[PDB]
Amino acid sequence: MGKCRGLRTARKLRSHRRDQKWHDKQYKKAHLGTALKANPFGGASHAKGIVLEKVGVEAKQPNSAIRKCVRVQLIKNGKKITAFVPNDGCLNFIEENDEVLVAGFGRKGHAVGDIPGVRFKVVKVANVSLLALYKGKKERPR
Amino acid sequence: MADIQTERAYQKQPTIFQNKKRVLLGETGKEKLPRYYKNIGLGFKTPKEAIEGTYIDKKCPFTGNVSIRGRILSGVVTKMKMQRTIVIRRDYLHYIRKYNRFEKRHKNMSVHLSPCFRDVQIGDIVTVGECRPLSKTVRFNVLKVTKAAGTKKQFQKF
Amino acid sequence: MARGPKKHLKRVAAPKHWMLDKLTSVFAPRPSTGPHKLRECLPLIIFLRNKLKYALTGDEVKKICMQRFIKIDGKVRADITYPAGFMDVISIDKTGENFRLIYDTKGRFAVHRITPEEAKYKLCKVRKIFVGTKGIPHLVTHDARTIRYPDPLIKMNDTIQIDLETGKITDFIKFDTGNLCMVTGGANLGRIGVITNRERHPGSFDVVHVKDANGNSFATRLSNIFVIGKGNKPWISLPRGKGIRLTIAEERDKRLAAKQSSG
Amino acid sequence: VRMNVLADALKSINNAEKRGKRQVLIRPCSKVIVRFLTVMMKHGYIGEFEIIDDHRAGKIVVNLTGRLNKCGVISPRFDVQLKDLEKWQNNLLPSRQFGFIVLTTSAGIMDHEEARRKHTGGKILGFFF
RNA sequence: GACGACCCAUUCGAACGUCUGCCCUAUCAACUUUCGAUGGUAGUCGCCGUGCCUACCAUGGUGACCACGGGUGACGGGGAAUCAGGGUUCGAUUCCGGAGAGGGAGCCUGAGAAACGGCUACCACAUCCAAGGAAGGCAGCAGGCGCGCAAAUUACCCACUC
RNA sequence: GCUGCAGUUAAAAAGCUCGUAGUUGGAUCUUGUGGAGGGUUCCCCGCCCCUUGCCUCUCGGCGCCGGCCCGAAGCGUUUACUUUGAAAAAAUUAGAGUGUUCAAAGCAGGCCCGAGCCGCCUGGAUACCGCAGCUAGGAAUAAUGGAAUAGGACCGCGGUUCUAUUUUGUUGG
Repeated sequence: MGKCRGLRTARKLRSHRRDQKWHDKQYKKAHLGTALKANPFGGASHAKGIVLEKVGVEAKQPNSAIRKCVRVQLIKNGKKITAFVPNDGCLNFIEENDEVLVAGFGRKGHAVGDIPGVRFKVVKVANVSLLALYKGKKERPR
Repeated sequence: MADIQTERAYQKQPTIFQNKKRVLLGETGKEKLPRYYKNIGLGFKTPKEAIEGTYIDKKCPFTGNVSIRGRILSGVVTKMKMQRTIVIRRDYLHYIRKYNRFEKRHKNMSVHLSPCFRDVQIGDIVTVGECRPLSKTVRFNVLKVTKAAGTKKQFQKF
Repeated sequence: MARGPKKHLKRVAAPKHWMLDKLTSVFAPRPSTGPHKLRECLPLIIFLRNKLKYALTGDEVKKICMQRFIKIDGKVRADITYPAGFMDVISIDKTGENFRLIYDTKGRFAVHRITPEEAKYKLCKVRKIFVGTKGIPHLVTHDARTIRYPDPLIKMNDTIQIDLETGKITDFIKFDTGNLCMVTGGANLGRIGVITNRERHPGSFDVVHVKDANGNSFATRLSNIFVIGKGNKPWISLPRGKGIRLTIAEERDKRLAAKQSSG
Repeated sequence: VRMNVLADALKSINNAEKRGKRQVLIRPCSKVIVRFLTVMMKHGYIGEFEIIDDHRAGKIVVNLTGRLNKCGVISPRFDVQLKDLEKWQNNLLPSRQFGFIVLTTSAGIMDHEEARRKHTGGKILGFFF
């Protein structure tokens, strides 16, 4: 309680709630829209780009590994993202200065696992999925 | 009051004529005015002041031309200083289904005041009625004024 | 789109009491302009292939109307979307049959066949009295006929029997309590009962109570009341159910009581 | 102050019943409080009560048993419309088999089981069980 | 029988007007007025009512019960998804209403249009030409280019429904 | 977080007080008895003073024997509230009916006869539809409210001032 409970206090309630909703964390990203503007995506699930150069990222402690990322610039916003390559040895199935299709990690703007600075992964290298390259259901077209 | 002409154009009642026809004290009457009035109908009362009085106005419904038909509403005076009109207010309560509380909202509207009524003051109750447009912000006219129904303006000790 | 009047009418905004389907195409007939109100009409073609099933396609109905077997109010009509409404008589003279358009107790235009004797007149409401030039009075009716020189004692909300051939009314009723009435508009429809009471207000509508002989009281606006004959004495042959109107519980009970749904 | 008279009365009888007191002192009396306690007595949750008279606002003394459990006030006073009734009756009663939300109608003050048989809604006052 | 025409009524509407109902923002608190703001008197104009417009005259109108200003990945509603009760989010899209045909403006004909599968001009585009001139508007059905994460056949036919 | 959150120390009460708007606001102005519906008092007519508060009447029905009685007409200071009516486009939703071969759907369909039945029966319900506006009933609750250096009441009268056209067949005085 600690609040008015008149029968004519609809205004003082409905204007108060509309204000104290802005302090909520979820709401403040959704409704200012600065989230979208800042994102390298337009708010689309995927996006398409062109590879710039392979890189390797050294994982945050205590784990030690090299995580074989790429760096890609996008078509639809012309700006750059550092993107993970999943499975094993799929670095080889990516070849520089071609198109790729990117996709978010699965934690909505926040780095996943022990790798820092990488919020994206890669799905298609030339209309052929990393899954099908790895399994052998399709082959890289050269 | 005896003179009500002051305009560029002559002020008169339409639907009245002035004769030159003979009388034994002529020419040609004894004030040259047979007064015009009409009833509103509906069950609202005609005032004495109109039938007695002398004024030229066309936006009043007692002497002028304008019908009252459709809605009927009330209000209260809040302000006036305008020429042959006033401002009034309508307090009411708006409900919200998300809560179960009410809250206050008001609108203000102007409405034309007859030269017949000459006893109005701020805070007097008023009743009004729907009409065809008369002006940009006038859609109504007064039909009746009433006061001494809540906080009197006078007291008896005579 | 609003640079002029529309001419199509859909099926899914069509007035619902013509009992249309929705797996035939987008359009529905549309009543053409005429004497009865668009909502209150039953277009011709719906009586002739969506009721009695003489025809099976709309082109077939056009082939009936062209040979001129159809009449309405003793004159010949030949449209497929003529707008006939309440209290008219259709007359097919190639079958020897005559119909009447009247309201069912569930509020939809039924098939009410009648004697040729009854089919020589209809009941018409008075709506307006209007003095024309040179001091002649007039009537105006809901079927929109102007009958000149009426005797002065007939007033509005009365009803008059009209001879289809000649105009020139045969009888009339003067509207009052204790006269038998049918409802024609409003949320009540087709109910029959005596007038019982009226109520007047100054402008903004007024209502008219009704009570029937089965002990139910209901009310309706003034302009949805229609007189059918003197108290407990109809001057028309009424369709079955007699405007009493049951509830759904009782109506269910009848079907399972006779245990009948075929014969 | 004391903006709600009914609200201050019932809290006393609540506190008192917990300790086990079988006589109390409630002030100020109002006619509204009398008809309240009348309904609470008929059903048998409380016993006979004595109105002391002054020339101020009166004082009341009550005889009660351990049968009462909790009587509440509902502030502000909402409306009920005999379909809103059921929504209320769920929330304020621990059971479907006992307890009585009270209210006032144009047909006078009464419990909800009775109000439904008069076929009239009204303004709700409190509850008890 | 067919046709035409005048006026009144009727039907289909149309147009103005009443009351009530609307998403975010105060790091938007005063705004509006002779480039009419509010009102009065007379006139002009218009299908009619009306500062719609003009002359003369008055000095008002609105606001902390949120005006005014700004924002909206806002066409509105009938509805849709989830849900014990109370809610929250969505609604470009088959019904109903509105607005618009590259952007602007003007206009003819007609009962009805500020029409664009009508016209006239500018601005932005783009085509043919003997270089003198001429012609154009797929947010109609298919189809193509471009854009992008993202979306079909240059098919058959008036038999049904109208 | 209205239903339904929290503020000593976990995030958190303005240093303190005054103050207009807003919100909220004490008590106070009526109970018993026969008939009728349900118990063993208690919840449509009346009675103590009241009982749907009054009259005044006059025009158009009901009466009873010129004379008399009672329904409709103004309304009970105003609202909210509550209860009933009127009024609401369809599709969708809830929901009645029907063996789509079952279902999603759909609005249909069902009966007896060789060839004589040249026909018969029946459906296409119903609910809800925020607000705001219209109608009637209730009168507790909450606002608002009647004469206080009077005016309320009765065909009580005066003085003063103004005035109606209806009828004496018509028109003037």
